[PDB]
Amino acid sequence: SPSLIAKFEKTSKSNIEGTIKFTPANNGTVSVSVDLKGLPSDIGPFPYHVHEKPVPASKNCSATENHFNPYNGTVRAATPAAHEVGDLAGKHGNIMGESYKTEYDDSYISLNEKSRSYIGGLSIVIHANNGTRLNCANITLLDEGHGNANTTM
Repeated sequence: SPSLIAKFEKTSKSNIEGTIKFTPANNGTVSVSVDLKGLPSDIGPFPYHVHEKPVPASKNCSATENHFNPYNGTVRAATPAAHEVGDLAGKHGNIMGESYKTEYDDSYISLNEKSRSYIGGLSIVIHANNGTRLNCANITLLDEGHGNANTTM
């Protein structure tokens, strides 16, 4: 299953830029690497989630609809597995600060296209602490080249 990436860009709407990368890991989990700057810290900390629809060409973060929650889960929970699949921040911590870099494994999202919990083609939205949507990015393929006879450049 191929690696994915969400690339955040700076616009008049938001100074948030950087990447969230998804790579398949050892324990049948997905390794998530967050590298962001330009955050408006004073209205944080910043919840972030996989949302159910793509970011349209307009860059309207509202158009991504709700959290990707195919397995009906809870907002706050005792165990990470009880959180919504797309609820990255709930399981792993909100983004904090003006710059934020972190790495963790998520056991719930999937890189396998044939999987229900597949997050390819969806979106990530970063929210202010009050829920306001600040910036968003589509989750797209990282590597250019695939197949068992191919290499990637």
